[PDB]
Amino acid sequence: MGRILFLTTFMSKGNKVVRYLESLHHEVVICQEKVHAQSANLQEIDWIVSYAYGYILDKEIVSRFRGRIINLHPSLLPWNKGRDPVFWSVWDETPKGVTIHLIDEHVDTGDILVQEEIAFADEDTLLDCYNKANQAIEELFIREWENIVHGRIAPYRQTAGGTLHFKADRDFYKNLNMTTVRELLALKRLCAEPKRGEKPIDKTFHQLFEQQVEMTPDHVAVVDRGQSLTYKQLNERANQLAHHLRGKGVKPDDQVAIMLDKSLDMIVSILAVMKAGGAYVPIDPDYPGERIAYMLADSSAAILLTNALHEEKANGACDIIDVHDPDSYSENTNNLPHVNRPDDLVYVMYTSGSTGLAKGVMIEHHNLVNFCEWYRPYFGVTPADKALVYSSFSFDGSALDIFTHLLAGAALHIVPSERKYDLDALNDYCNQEGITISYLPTGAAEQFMQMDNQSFRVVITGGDVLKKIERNGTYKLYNGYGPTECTIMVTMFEVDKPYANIPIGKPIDRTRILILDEALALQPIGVAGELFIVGEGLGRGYLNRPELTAEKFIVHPQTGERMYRTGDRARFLPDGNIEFLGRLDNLVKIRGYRIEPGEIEPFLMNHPLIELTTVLAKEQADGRKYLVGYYVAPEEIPHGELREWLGNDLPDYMIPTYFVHMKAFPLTANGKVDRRALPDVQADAELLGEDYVAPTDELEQQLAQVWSHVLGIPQMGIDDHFLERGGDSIKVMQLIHQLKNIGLSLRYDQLFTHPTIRQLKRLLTEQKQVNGLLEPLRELDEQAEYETSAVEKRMYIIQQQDVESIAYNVVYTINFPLTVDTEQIRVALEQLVLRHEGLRSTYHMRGDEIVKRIVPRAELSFVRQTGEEESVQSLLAEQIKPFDLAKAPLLRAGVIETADKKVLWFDSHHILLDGLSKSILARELQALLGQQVLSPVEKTYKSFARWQNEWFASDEYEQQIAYWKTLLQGELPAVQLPTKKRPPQLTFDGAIQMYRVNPEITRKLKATAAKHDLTLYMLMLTIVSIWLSKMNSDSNQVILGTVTDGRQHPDTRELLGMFVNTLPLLLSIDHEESFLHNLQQVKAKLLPALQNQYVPFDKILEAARVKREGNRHPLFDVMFMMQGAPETELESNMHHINAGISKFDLTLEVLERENGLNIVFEYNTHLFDEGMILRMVAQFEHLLLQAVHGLDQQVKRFELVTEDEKRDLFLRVNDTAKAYPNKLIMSMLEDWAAATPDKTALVFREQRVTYRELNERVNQLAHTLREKGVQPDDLVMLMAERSVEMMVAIFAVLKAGGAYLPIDPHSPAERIAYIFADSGAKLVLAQSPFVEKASMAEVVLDLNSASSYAADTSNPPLVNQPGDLVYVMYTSGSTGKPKGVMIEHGALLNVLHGMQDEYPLLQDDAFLLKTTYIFDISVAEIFGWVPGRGKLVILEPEAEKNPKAIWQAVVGAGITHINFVPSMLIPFVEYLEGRTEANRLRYILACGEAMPDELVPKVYEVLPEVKLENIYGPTEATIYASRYSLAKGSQESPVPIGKPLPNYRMYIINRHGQLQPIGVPGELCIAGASLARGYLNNPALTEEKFTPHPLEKGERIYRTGDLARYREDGNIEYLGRMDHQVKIRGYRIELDEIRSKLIQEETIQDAVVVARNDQNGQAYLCATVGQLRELLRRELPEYMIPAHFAAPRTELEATLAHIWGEVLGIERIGIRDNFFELGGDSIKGLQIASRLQRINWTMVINHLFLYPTIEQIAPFVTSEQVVIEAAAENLYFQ
Ligand SMILES: *P(=O)(=O)O[C]C([C])([C])[C]([O])C(=O)[N][C][C]C(=O)[N][C][C][N]C(=O)[C]([N][C]=O)[C]([C])[C]
Ligand SMILES: *P(=O)(O)OCC(C)(C)[C@@H](O)C(=O)NCCC(=O)NCCNC(=O)CN
Ligand SMILES: [Mn+2]
Repeated sequence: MGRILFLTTFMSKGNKVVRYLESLHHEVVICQEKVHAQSANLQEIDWIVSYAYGYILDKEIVSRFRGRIINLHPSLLPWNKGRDPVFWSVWDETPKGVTIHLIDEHVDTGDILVQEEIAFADEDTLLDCYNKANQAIEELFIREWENIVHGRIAPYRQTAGGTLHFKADRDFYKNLNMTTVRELLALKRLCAEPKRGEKPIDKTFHQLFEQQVEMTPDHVAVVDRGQSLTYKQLNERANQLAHHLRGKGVKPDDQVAIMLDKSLDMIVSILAVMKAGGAYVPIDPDYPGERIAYMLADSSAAILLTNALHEEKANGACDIIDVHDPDSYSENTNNLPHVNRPDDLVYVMYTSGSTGLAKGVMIEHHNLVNFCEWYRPYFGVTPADKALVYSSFSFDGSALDIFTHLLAGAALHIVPSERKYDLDALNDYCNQEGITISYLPTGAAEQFMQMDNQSFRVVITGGDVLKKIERNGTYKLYNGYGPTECTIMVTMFEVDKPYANIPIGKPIDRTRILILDEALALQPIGVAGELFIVGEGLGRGYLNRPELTAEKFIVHPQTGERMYRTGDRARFLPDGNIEFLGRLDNLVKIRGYRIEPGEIEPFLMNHPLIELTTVLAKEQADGRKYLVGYYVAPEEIPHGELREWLGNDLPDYMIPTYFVHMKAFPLTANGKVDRRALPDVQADAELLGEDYVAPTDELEQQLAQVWSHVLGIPQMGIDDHFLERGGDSIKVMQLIHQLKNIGLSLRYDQLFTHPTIRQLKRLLTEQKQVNGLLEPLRELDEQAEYETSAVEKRMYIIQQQDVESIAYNVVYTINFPLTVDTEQIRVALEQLVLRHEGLRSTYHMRGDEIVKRIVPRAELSFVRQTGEEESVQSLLAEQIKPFDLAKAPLLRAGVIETADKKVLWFDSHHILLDGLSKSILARELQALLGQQVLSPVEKTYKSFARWQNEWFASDEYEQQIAYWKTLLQGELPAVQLPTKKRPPQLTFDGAIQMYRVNPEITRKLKATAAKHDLTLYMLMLTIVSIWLSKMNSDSNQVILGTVTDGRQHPDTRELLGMFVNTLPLLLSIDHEESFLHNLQQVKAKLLPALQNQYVPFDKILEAARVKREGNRHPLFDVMFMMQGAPETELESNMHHINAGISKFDLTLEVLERENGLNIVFEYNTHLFDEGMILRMVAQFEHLLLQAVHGLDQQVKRFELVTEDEKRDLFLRVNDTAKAYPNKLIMSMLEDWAAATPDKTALVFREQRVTYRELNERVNQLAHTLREKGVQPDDLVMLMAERSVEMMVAIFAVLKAGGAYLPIDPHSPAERIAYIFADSGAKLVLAQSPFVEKASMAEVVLDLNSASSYAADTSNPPLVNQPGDLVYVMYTSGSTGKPKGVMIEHGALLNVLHGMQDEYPLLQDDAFLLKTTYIFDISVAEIFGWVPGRGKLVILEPEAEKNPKAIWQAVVGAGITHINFVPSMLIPFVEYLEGRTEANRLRYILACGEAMPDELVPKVYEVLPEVKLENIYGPTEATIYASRYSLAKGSQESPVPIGKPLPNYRMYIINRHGQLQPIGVPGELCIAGASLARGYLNNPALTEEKFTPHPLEKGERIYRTGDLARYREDGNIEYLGRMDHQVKIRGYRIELDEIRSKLIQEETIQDAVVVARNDQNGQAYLCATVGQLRELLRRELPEYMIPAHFAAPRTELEATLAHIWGEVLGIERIGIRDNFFELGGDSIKGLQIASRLQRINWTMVINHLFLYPTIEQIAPFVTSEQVVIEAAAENLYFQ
């Protein structure tokens, strides 16, 4: 051992590594600060271990301790060196691992000592990756430190490569810590920089225009009125005016104004200014003369291009150049010399309508060129197109209208104001001129979609929010987005389908869009933020407004990129598109809620009568705002109709107050909807709506005020619906309590039946005011010890089973900015300690009574630590330590400070912190952190315990206990979730998965619930119940637990304590009824339970007398909780932490956050894994969406499996197609014989038959059979034992044309007569001893008489097609008389070809004929040698029962393929153990029954080099269907039947015909090529069993009647027949599991495991009885025990027997009696241990679950050694 200097800056001081070093007995000196070269911490040090050291060691230290400085870097070096390594391992897609290396004089460039490869998942968050990485580096240390310190590890140098990263290189990706890996990479692809851009723009516009004028000189360029201009005519006239302009003084970047109207001269003037060198400044001639003067002066334009009509509007302010004066045009018609550069200004357009007078946005040439060069190839603009110059030339819409199409050879058509506003006449012009492409603003576009157009192929829109996609035309609709500051548009979207929010699209050429937060950091995909524009569209800025330009055009502080601040909110969608979410300022507050009014219009337009809609948010002088819904419809729509229409998907405040009908929306002069021309509502006054009905009496007013107080709404109406206007379950109780003060008693259920004030009055009008309904909580007087509540006693008892358990520790974190004072937070928390007695309460035990003791003051543990992002979790994990309930405060806190945040953490116990208590702690801490004063508390928890303990003596309490005792009487339901194998003892290890319901779906969920008089909890509980039922094999009843607030007295809603109560919920799902029906059923069962919600759970269990198993939890195993929305802002930024704990098998908590729902899936990791839960989360989402849209659909019609799961099943199971030769088997033999005539084909006894000899004898009997009247699909029955004649018969039947029907010769005549009839067959090819056995049925031949053969040895002609019958195998199945399965040739061929592909029988191979030919397996032996041209060794009759003989055949005949039904393989392997003969055997193909798991090793030990295979298949799928290859080193838990064969498909379906997902059981169904034609002469049965199904798209499926389940591997597991299913108390019983467990003991070799119906037709499993139960007590659950198959020895056991008999109540207790079998509860163990402690016998309550008997726990209860003598025994006074 030696001294180690542990260097850590961001990790803990007592990490797992330091402790492992201290266990190996090292002295670990820990230094967290910078060490100096000659410090004391450096003396007498033998090793230096570093872990997250945030300093650099001096070069002397590195050299002085060279080879002795070890670092722990959580990265696979050389990759991701430096800082934040795990994140950069994911973002840069580098290899993943951990490295223990040596420290040099640089950053992580040392010789690697040991290195492991970690693996991160796609569904893992970055935080999960941090945790996984930190563990690996700590385990790698524990695993290799001894090899390192002892020099057993040779350092190898770092390989070439790697990345190096520094601190603050991550400041842009800070909001991405809770994002999954695949999502992180998706954002990277979607937002990263490409490859140094495309190509730089090296051209101006006039340059490219002059190149197009040379390409299409004589094409029409512009068309105004009836006259036209060609490209060359336009170019030359512009060139003429440009020579005039340039000579007049136009220089680059100069601003020349144009005040012309839409004409041919406007296009000439625009190109003239450009060719001269300037930028055109469009001034609309109709603008106010002041606006005109402003632009001219702001633009500092010396030259104005106008005419004589608009001349005087300049007031002599510029050099007027008349565009009609000929002297203004020169004689030079040639292209001017170029004086411009791509960075030169091209135009300046003024934008206004808001703050400021008007700002001049300046655009450059490279900006426009980049747009025009993207426009042409994107829309396929050709010289054949015609475009419309629609927008005013003062708006960038005209830039698109003019410049984009000019660069493509198209023709511009000028639009006079005569048609710009008559859009019927515009459609005329377009249709009669062939206008193919144009840009129409949103409002004008939505009013052009009604016109009937045939000319347009592409119509682009944008400007406002597009809602309408239905149009009377054949043109494509495109939606664009872009500010004027960038060029025209930056994103485009093709509207392909209806959308609620039509995306604005994807960025264009050389343009990138980022969604950033307030700190200018990258938001994750789907998270909203401000849109930022990067690329070649961004212009210079604003004219003479440098402040606003620096404000909106910012260079990013981190990415170093110029970006434009849009001020618009948007989010990226997963497809790569962006969607506009509104302006970051245009949110109004309604009823106290900030909303976007544009989120309402889409729902209103979905009304079948509304075509156009617009929602405005006007206000009154009082200040409050109201929403007005303007709509265009054929006629007016009733107000209540629009209110109801929106009530299906929207909340009350998002429903507009008033609606206004319009015939046509007024449009501004630029194609937008004139919002300020929309009629203002007359009744703005104060009209609380047309729905407002004022209270008409004193009670309606009294109720309306109480409703106002509880709901927060002013002036309620007598028709307002409680649940529709914010009503919650908590608010219902608040209404009830506020009514008790009035004197009126209302029941919880009566509110849901009277949800308006109108109805409530009728309920309460006859009541009389009764005083005393609400009695104050009496403040207890001072005592030494106080009373504890029922929950506090429970929680105490829980923490006593494992005194070191953290399963009920409550850990929350809040991330504060670094500007918060850490000590201020601690001071506030120390104020919260004295403010609440719970934070100073301790719990002790007085005899057998748990009591509370209040302490006047307690000191808080406030640990300050420094850490990094990838270490915060690790630091916090080492701080969750067990709590001693006798010590206060029961809360520990601390602040972890990083370089970007201060993370406050606090850890409490459930005994004090519950749901509401957390919300009060939030609000109070937030108020204290704001230095706000708090009114001192008024009540205390210790008083509520007194009141409630007295209520337990009331009559109401007994009334409620009786409810639960009858509710949970009788056999309760059993919810068998598709879990992993349940561990014997209960485990609490867990993880969490999270599912987010978006705000849109959340809104539809709540609106749906309120509309049908339900709460969101009721609606969620129903979906959860259906979800559980569909996993419990579509059970009709389900059971689960829930949690209530538990605040009985209304005075306890401000206290800090444990109030919540756990309730058992027994609900029912009717799959034959609708979702709406089931919703009411759940409520009809929830409300009675909430009426008896104040009985403690332990008493409910006792009233129900619930049996205690060990694999499951008491009454339920799945828990569903729900929390409301956060009350404060601190509560919304609190984060609950799971320490890897799952109190139940599965817990679902719904949390309302961010206007959506965060659903947590806490699960036991021993029962579910990462993949399983992910499947269940997607199934819940699938059911939720199906339900919220299928309110009236039957629940059976909701499918649990998902489409992704269906595709996954297909590949892993049912992708089995293979092309197989259609040559029949009877031909194959005759072909083989012709080529190998003298090769061995059959071997019987010691005689051999060759292919030629076989074939020839076959041919003879065939020629005989042919003239006997044998044609295709004829049946001739066989009566023969194993011989060569049976083989000749079969093949001859097939050559003649018929099908062969094997009948056992030794079958009773009763049977034969049956098949003789059912088949209706005539020929009976029988052997000599059985010719008369046919009783001369019809024509009976003799296979042994040569008369029944013929002379012709030539191959009979082919007379069969691949669809003809080849054989008919009767079934004689259970509960049935023999039925004839008809198998065709191509069916048999497929199995033979597929089995050969798997187990090929080649020429040098052989099969053994040992299966009786009345079983289909024999067919695989009869024909399995033909494909590969092998041979068949016919075993002697009745030798299948002699393993001696079977073995001999394998040895002497070199057999490779053999079939063995299980139970006949065991006698075979019991013979081969004491044997050593050589073998050629290759495959043991097993089928017929389930393979015992013990058989697999038994086989591979007597026959190594063999390949054991388990194969399954019903007779109706020819022979086989699925197979599973077993391996030597394997221990399959049920031994699966496997995956289907080639061209086979297997489906597991439920009782309603739906594909079951993995784990969920159902009926196995076969489909594919090798299916039976049907049952012979039983078309009834053929219809019930061979049914068409949508899975096979009308093709048939065979219902096997076998229960089966899919496996994560994909292999199907056999679960038995659907009938003959054994269930104890609703749980399925697998008799093999109990047999397997009853066999591994040497004493037992014979294991009988079966069920007997007993007493009232009830069933019970039958097979040392209590010892046998003990052997099965472990491993097996108490529903799987066979119902049918006093001696204390030391003082301790006598003492234990006495104490047990008192607590358990069993007068007679034995040392071998099971605690839980005698009534052992968790309550009992505490009593037993406490009575033992009082007599100095220390016993652990946990031990009672591991050692449940007296003698088993006897050596574990220790004595408390007492000291009898004192230090002072004799005293002498002096
Ligand atoms: P209605 O809306 O149909 O009401 C149904 C309920 C859910 C029964 C309602 O009445 C109710 O009681 N809501 C509050 C229940 C509650 O307290 N939920 C949170 C419970 N969880 C905890 O107390 C702990 N862990 C996580 O929350 C705690 C340590 C924070
Ligand atoms: P014992 O074998 O441990 O069981 C008997 C008890 C009644 C003591 C035990 O089952 C019990 O306490 N059940 C109720 C506790 C419970 O289900 N949840 C705890 C309450 N807190 C939460 O559920 C999380 N918010
Ligand atoms: Mn490092």
